[PDB]
Amino acid sequence: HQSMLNSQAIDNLRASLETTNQAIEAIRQAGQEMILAVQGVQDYINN
Amino acid sequence: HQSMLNSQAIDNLRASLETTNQAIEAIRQAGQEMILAVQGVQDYINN
Amino acid sequence: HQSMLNSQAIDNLRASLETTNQAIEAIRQAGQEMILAVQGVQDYINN
Amino acid sequence: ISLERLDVGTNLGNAIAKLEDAKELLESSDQILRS
Amino acid sequence: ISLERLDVGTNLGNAIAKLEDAKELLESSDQILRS
Amino acid sequence: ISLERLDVGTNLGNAIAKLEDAKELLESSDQILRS
Ligand SMILES: [Ca+2]
Ligand SMILES: [Ca+2]
Ligand SMILES: [Ca+2]
Repeated sequence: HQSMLNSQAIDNLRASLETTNQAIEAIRQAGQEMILAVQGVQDYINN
Repeated sequence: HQSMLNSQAIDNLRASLETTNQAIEAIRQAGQEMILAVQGVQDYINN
Repeated sequence: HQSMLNSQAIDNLRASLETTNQAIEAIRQAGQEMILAVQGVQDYINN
Repeated sequence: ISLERLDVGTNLGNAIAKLEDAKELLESSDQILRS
Repeated sequence: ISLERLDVGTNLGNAIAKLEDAKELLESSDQILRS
Repeated sequence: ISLERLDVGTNLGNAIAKLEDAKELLESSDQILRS
């Protein structure tokens, strides 16, 4: 019994962490797009 | 014994992951504020 | 047996979460550097 | 006549969309954790 | 006379505060993991 | 003669490097999860 519940809870955590890692990747990509926007402001100013 | 220790360790991981998810949300909100700052620089330049 | 497999899987999750937390810290530091870049654009405009 | 205008709205809009995608994934993770 | 000045310091300051909030939450998560 | 130019390339380059460091750490985390 407790080892079965613990397996189930481990599966739960693994699914959550996989999902969390996808959230992080989305924020990382948002950051790349923000860097491109600031580069675009700099280029407009230097022209 | 080992199943009790494993339950305790699962509780530990769950608490950590919940906390990690709140950290991520704070960074996501920082990103929204950075987007607003870059929009404010663009508006100032177009005026 | 199942309690040993569950211990091993907990070790796996812990290693992943520790790694995930380092990824988050890197994104947090990227955000600090982006804030400094936007501050630099503002200072250049006010001069 | 179109005047020259600063428009970084594409990159900012892509960032806004990605931060919304992250919010939905965090909500899914937190759903899983509560359950 | 006040001259017009670019000031996005509110939004940048809000971002700085949120990134500090994230640092404290990451430290709490890492505390929990070490224990 | 050097003309005055806006250059926030240091901070933007540091951000780009940190986001690459994050990508490698996420890949390592996802490696561990798949295994
Ligand atoms: Ca979407
Ligand atoms: Ca605070
Ligand atoms: Ca590197």
